[PDB]
Amino acid sequence: NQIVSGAAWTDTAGNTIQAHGAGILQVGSTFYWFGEDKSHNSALFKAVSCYTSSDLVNWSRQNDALSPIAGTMISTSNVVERPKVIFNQKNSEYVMWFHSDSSNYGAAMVGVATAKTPCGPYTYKGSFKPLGADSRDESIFQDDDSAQTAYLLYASDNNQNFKISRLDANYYNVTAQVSVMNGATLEAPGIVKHNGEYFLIASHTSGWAPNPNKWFSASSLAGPWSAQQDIAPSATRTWYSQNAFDLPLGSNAIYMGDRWRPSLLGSSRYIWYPLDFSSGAPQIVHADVWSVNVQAGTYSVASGTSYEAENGQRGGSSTILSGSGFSGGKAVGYLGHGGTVTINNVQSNGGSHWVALYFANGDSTYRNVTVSVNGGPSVLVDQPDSGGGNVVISVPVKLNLNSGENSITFGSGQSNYAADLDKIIVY
Ligand SMILES: *[C@@H]1O[C@H](CO)[C@@H](O[C@@H]2O[C@H](CO)[C@@H](O)[C@H](O)[C@H]2NC(C)=O)[C@H](O)[C@H]1NC(C)=O
Ligand SMILES: *[C@@H]1O[C@H](CO)[C@@H](O)[C@H](O)[C@H]1NC(C)=O
Ligand SMILES: *[C@@H]1O[C@H](CO)[C@@H](O)[C@H](O)[C@H]1NC(C)=O
Ligand SMILES: OC[C@H]1O[C@@H](O)[C@H](O)[C@@H](O)[C@H]1O
Ligand SMILES: OC[C@H]1O[C@H](O)[C@H](O)[C@@H](O)[C@H]1O
Ligand SMILES: [Ca+2]
Repeated sequence: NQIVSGAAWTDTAGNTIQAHGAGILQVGSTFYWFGEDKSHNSALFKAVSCYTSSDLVNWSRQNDALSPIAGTMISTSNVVERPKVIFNQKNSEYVMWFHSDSSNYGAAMVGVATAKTPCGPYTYKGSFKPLGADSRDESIFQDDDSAQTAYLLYASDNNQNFKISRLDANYYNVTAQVSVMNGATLEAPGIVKHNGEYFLIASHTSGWAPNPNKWFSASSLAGPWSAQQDIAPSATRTWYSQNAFDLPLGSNAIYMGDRWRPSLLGSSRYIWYPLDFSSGAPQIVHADVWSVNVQAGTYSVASGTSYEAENGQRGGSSTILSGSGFSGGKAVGYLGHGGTVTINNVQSNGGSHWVALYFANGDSTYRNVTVSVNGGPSVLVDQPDSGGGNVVISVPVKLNLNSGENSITFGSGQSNYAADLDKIIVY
């Protein structure tokens, strides 16, 4: 089973996974994924969900880890974001931290809850401002010293100043500032310790819109920290995502991000990629389809076959576009609204296959494209805004192919313009 960024992910019961703003905890060889339940299409608090898996693909929904409490700061009128859980060895206790806020983000607190088992349910113990100052986007990092010292990483002072501060021995309170990046406008933080060095991954502040996420490193959490560098090509806006959790994996890591859909928040998707450290620093591997070997601490990227859209057969009013951002320097434009392209001679062993559509969409809103395989009934594929007419991203579609040769037609029947199609990759 494969990790396929941007698809609609469902749990073992077949229900949409609702765990945005991910926090991960490993117990044994089980991964616990905590997140925000947005099934109600709202930024206000419904639950902190809890899912488990052995392989980072096949997730079983457990009891919710945190439920709202009326008349408190975790009421259903309030905001609970970006939950994180670490285990406290001294107390044999799981401690959850989260961003605790009002609906207009004017309160800027953390909240804390505890449990004796990983999915809890957890008992909320209150919300507070760390050292009396704002905390909005946050994460928690647990170091590998004998004391397992933990730290809050947080956007402070109306998001302008990024802070790292040490937690007490219970992981209940922030008690000393460790470093601050004044004017850094960083949010969505996480830290992975790799080769003895601390690596901070963070986004800048653009609300729900994605932006180029950055890495910084230091030999001490007190700094000095290096200046920001990109984890992905800047035009792609972190391949249309925002950092949520950075999970170590052998000699590398896994980038776990959210693709926020602010007009329909429960349909926000999950963008998980290998975070390769072979250059000495974290770089996203743009892997449409990949898997993890947990015991070996490795990842494997699926190989596919590319087909350029411009080499297909156009029908109707579609055109050939030229641009440096496209594979082959070309793409097919004016798709939909009477224009089609058919990609022929797609060889396959048949059955269900992931097919990545590489496209550009310069609008600020989603487009979509109809897809028919071998003349079968049409499906509709969402095409998010890509960041520019010359900026290509990819979305996955799990198509049923025939054993042998296949033809795939794009854009038939739809009155709206689809995105511009650069190529497809058949896995
Ligand atoms: C497929 O994409 C089209 C746009 O290419 C969507 O049509 C837009 O729908 C919104 C409503 O969310 C309207 O406000 C816009 O005026 C429409 N734009 C155009 C150009 O028609 C359509 O909703 C998408 N289909 C699905 C199922 O999401
Ligand atoms: C998915 O997880 C469930 C629960 O542990 C397990 O019973 C099932 O076999 C898993 N599916 C696959 C394909 O391994
Ligand atoms: C948390 O630590 C700060 C800094 O020492 C202190 O001012 C505050 O009173 C502490 N909070 C609690 C609940 O002990
Ligand atoms: O207005 C519709 C047009 O939008 C452009 O962004 C696109 O490059 C064209 O191929 C066509 O779809
Ligand atoms: O404010 C809306 C939204 O803004 C950013 O995307 C933050 O990283 C999210 O956690 C959320 O707070
Ligand atoms: Ca192309």
